[PDB]
Amino acid sequence: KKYSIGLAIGTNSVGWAVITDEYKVPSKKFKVLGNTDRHSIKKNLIGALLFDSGETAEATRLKRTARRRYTRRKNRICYLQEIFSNEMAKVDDSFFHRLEESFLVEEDKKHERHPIFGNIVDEVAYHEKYPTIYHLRKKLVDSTDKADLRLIYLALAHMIKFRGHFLIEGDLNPDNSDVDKLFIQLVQTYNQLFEENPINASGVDAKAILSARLSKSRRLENLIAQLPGEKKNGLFGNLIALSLGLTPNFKSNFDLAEDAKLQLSKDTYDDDLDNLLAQIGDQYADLFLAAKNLSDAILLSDILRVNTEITKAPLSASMIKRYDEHHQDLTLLKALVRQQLPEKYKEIFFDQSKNGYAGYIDGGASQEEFYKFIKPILEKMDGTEELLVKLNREDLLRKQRTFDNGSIPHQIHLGELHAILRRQEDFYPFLKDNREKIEKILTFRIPYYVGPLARGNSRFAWMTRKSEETITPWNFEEVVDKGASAQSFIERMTNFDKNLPNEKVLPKHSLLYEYFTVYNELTKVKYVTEGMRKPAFLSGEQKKAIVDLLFKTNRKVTVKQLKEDYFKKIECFDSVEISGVEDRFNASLGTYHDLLKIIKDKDFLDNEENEDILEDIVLTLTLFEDREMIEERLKTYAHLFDDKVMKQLKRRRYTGWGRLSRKLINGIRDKQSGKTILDFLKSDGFANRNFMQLIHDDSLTFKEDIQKAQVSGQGDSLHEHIANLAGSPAIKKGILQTVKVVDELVKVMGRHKPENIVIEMARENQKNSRERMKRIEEGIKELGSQILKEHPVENTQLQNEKLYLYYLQNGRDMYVDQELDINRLSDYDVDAIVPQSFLKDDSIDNKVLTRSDKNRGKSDNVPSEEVVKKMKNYWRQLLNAKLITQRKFDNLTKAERGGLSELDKAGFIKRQLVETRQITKHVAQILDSRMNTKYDENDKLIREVKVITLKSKLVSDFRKDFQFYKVREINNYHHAHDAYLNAVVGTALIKKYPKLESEFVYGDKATAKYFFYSNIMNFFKTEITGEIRKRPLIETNGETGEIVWDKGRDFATVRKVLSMPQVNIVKKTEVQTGGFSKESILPKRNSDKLIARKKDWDPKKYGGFDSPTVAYSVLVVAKVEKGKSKKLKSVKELLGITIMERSSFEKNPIDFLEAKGYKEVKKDLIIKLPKYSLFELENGRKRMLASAGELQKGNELALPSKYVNFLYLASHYEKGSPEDNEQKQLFVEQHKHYLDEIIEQISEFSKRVILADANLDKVLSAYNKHRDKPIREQAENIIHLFTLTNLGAPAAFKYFDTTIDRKRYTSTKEVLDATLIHQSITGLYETRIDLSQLG
RNA sequence: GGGAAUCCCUUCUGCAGCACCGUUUUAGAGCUAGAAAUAGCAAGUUAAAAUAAGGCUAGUCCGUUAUCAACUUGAAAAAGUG
DNA sequence: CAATACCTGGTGCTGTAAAAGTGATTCC
DNA sequence: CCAGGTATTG
Ligand SMILES: [K+]
Ligand SMILES: [K+]
Ligand SMILES: [K+]
Ligand SMILES: [K+]
Ligand SMILES: [K+]
Ligand SMILES: [K+]
Ligand SMILES: [K+]
Ligand SMILES: [K+]
Ligand SMILES: [K+]
Ligand SMILES: [K+]
Ligand SMILES: [K+]
Ligand SMILES: [Mg+2]
Ligand SMILES: [Mg+2]
Repeated sequence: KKYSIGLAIGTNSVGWAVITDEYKVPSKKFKVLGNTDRHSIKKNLIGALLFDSGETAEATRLKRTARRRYTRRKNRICYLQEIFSNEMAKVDDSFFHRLEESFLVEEDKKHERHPIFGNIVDEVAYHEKYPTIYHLRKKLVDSTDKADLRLIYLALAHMIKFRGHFLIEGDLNPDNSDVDKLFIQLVQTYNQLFEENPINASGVDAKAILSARLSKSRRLENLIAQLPGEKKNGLFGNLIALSLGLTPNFKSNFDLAEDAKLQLSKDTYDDDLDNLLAQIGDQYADLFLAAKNLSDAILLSDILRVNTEITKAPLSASMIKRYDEHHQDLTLLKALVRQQLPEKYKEIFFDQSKNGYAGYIDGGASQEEFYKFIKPILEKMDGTEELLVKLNREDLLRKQRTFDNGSIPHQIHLGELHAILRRQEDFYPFLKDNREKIEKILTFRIPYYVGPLARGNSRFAWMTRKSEETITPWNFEEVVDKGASAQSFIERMTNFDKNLPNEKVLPKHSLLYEYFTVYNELTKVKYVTEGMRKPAFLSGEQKKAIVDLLFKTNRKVTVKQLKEDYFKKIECFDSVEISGVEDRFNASLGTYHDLLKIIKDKDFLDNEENEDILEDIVLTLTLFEDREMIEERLKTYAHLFDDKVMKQLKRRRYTGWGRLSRKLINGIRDKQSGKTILDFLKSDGFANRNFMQLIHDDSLTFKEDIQKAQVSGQGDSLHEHIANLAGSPAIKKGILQTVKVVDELVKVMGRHKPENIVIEMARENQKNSRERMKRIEEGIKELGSQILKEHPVENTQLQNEKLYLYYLQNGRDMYVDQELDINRLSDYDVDAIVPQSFLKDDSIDNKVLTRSDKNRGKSDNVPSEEVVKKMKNYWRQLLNAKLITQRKFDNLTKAERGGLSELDKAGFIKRQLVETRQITKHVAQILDSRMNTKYDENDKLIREVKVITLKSKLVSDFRKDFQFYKVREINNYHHAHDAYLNAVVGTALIKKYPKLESEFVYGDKATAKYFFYSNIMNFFKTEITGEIRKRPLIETNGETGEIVWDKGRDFATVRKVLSMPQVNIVKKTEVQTGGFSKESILPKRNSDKLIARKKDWDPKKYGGFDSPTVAYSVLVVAKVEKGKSKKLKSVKELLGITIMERSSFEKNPIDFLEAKGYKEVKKDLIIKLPKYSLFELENGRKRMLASAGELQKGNELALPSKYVNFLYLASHYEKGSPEDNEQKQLFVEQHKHYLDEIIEQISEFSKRVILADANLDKVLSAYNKHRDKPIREQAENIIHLFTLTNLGAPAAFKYFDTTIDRKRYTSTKEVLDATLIHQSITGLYETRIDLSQLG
């Protein structure tokens, strides 16, 4: 008995099928367990497992980190209250107690209900004097009087609890506050560098212009307009643009060779400026640094909108300015509405349901919704011009706690906190003693490289302590080992050397590593001249001279420099042919030039005695990112460099690690030669062996020592191994389910292993609109275009492909240097850069928007050479703006290098057929290592089971060429059918061409391969089309003579298999996990559905949650008290155990159920019912458990194959010859009556199992309404109709314009007397429990 | 076919640190005419506390990912059953 | 108890290594 | 999104 298995691995399904020698699917009698009449059942060995998507860890992590931040914020407040404890007890022994219970109702409060002062007169007086906390904050900063300790605490606590971001290092307001003074100093520096061309900045109000609430470009234009004879693209204009945050290009300003775009926000600016300063001189550095200072001032003026010389609390002053203008404008608006529109006053100022001022303050209306609601009202009335200006500036009737307050740095809150402490420490000695303590409470951050401050009970922590004691913000440096913690943070993420698994890899920017990379590449360079007989390698002396003369003097070494600066200058060659490198060398000594600029001692870098020191420096600059820790580690070399050099070394940092260790590169030595790997790379006679040759040479000891160095740790389990793979967790869930399906199928076949296992993995193509808008915004900003000014776009609109391409191309044609019209996109074309006939790629990375695809050139290749000559520079602009990627740019410019060759097209077709994805190889490896476990006489693996991997295109083309069409919406059988067709096609393919095993089975001329792989699947066809020819009906193997395909009997077999109505569709039952309930904190309500947010917070007084998630239902057979007499009555019902209740219920099910009300619980009759638990009722009607009180549809509609194929062809689902198109069209019109037959089949099914009378009546009326509609559109909407009958949760669907709402099964009473069905993973093994025999 | 280093890119995964809102109950004395529903007006911007119930291991830690038919034997781990 | 219509926490930033999709140089 | 919970109206 021989058989094969076909598998279709998906993100929500695993289709499976068993086939025999004749491509038939067996059928078996399987035993049925339980308490029903049926002892066994007939099963076809084909089916599909269904399961909810496996989720990533991201949402769990985000909630975990947020939980920590809430705990630590509370701890900050606890620290501050602990500092205030004694003196506050002297002042008010219950102040902190009243704060703690502020949330409680007056009934539940143990102290007076007014928090601050404990009586109503003082509380009202306080609010009258300080209507916002910012009034109190500014008063405490400015005043010299002794203040109430409670108000001091409230100000300090408010600053500490909401302390602001930490994006800026160091201290703030260092005379970089004034915009006028820094603009004047920028003019001073510019006029100093350009005496002949000075700027008259007199009368220019730099403060109001630059700090205006306007866009960056508008303010740039406004300032430049105040400077006659200066243009915005000039040098001073570009400096102002850099200060405003734009991306100016200083290339044209200095007649520079290539671009020097500068952005003060980019990570590369520190280098991007120095690089520019290397070309035009270091006397322009003062100018760019003055512009940077101006940028800091403008950023601060965005937040502080008040003069900083009248108060030391400019933030609180700005909030008070918000409050005062809110008050003034509200009084004016009330008066205006009273006078002009008196009927609208109640709706605006009293209706919380409306988005007026009432909904803005009391309702759920946001500032944006309030502005949208009141803008037409202000436009309708008179005297609203200033209010309208404030509205369109987003600065009308503002609150103080708003969404944009994220701009506020923590240094500003710190400045006010420090000022209050300086004020009040003169009266309270404990404030003087604890001033720095409180400041540390606000400023302290747990470093990202330290992680949770755990003590052996967090699987996420890595921190190590210097002493065993509680960590506080004040003892962190003493208790926490920051060096070891940060080193562990990196070393727990980095790989070891795979050749020497106990050795750490080098820093990627290490000098030794870059030497290795350069010599490895350079050792395979060859050159020829005239008198030479053949190309020769470079000798050790030649490579040493090239390194010293070229690589150590240029950051990049081009081939031109190699031919001219070495072969001409040294070897006196006028002509030389180079191989092994193209255009320029890939490897380079970048760190060497970085350190050469920093330390300015070439002899220090070239001295080998300093190698260790330099390696350690680069390690310190790579291993750490905190500048203080870098300085602490570079301390040990302070004697070797000037303090200026030490500071410049501090500022330099690197990221990333190499893939080889120092011991491998320059440590281990060959036994007989005594030379390291790097020694052989520098000089290896005339062989010039590279790294791969060195470690694989049997005449050297490198290979032997690498073999000896290998180890193998603890073997992962199957689940662990699958989890460690690289890929989406969703596909990993399918992979593990696939392995369990294979194990059960093998057990079904009597532990006999299959001949083949054919796997096919679905292409994984699956907020995102936010990423699209971020790309377009940054690309347009880098580009300097005003396309977003002229054409504003909502992020959602970018989901349209043509509009997204339009913005990515800056509103221009990609093939013609013309503007596109945004209202003409329907008339334009989306073109594939490489044609879809070669590369089936429909992503934005292979698509462009053009007026007409004809303008690309010839359709058989890439864009023509003419188009590339026209558009290459515009493409490079788009590439630098990241509006197109590097691969997209290279595919566009491919015509420069010869376009598509015949080898490229052959490779494209091979890629379309042969699967090369790494995750699919890992799945094949897993199955192969589980099936094949024995070795032969030569100690080589015996491959009893061939693991074949196919791409989806093979079976897809097989279905479309032999009319085995699929329609996904009909049912779930197509997953199983795909697995079957995979097994058939895969086995037949390797039977016909056994030499293909290397390509398709796991384990160890261009026109010819193009033709061969284009016609690889022709052996299935009988007639193949000026090349029309026939094939035998019987296809056999050429050498063995074995039959592989009988075109007269095997197609009928495939058709019979797809026609079988019994297919084992199994929905994976799963306990529900995750959030306890909806997160919405609802208002109080007289409902038992509300859930307390805290133990003592009665939701009838405080509100809370509702809508909890049922982890799993439980069948309870017991008795409950009834009536006022509490008489016991027998019941059988479903109790949903929520996620929150699960732990308590499982700890003691009997006591849990008795608490719920049940008495005398039959403990052994408790049935655990997870979601999707399957029940069968009458006439084969099945239901699945959706929760404790709702059901899902549990049946599949096995629509016959003739109707499925008719629906495919009639609906134009997905062509071929026009004669074949005519035959299919004639078939559709000759079988038009299939529409009524399909509707009748849906009706019989629905009346038998769906039981939705109203929806079925609406559907029948809708079908009988649109019978004069075209056949194609009727078929397309019949496709929609199957939502009524689909397995699973009910959903709404549209038939033409008629909308059918979902009929829900809002009761689980009937399943309590039905038959519960427990299914194995394949559904072949069943246990059926008659629940009517319970109770 | 499988694999390695480098160059130019892109994406996915995992982890850590942090900010701004939102919501919720309470506090911010509403007034006048009414015996009452109600009418006329005044007012509104702020704060406290919670932000999974909670847990023991008591840490400035942990609490939403992964994994799960049934039955037999087991505390579980598991294996076994057609 | 059924049927109907509403509801559903969100945004921004910093740091990090790794596999893997794809183009290229050199090799096992 | 999807699809289970909830109150309102029957
Ligand atoms: K889930
Ligand atoms: K009380
Ligand atoms: K001007
Ligand atoms: K609101
Ligand atoms: K190159
Ligand atoms: K670093
Ligand atoms: K020194
Ligand atoms: K789960
Ligand atoms: K109130
Ligand atoms: K199951
Ligand atoms: K990341
Ligand atoms: Mg908590
Ligand atoms: Mg808030």
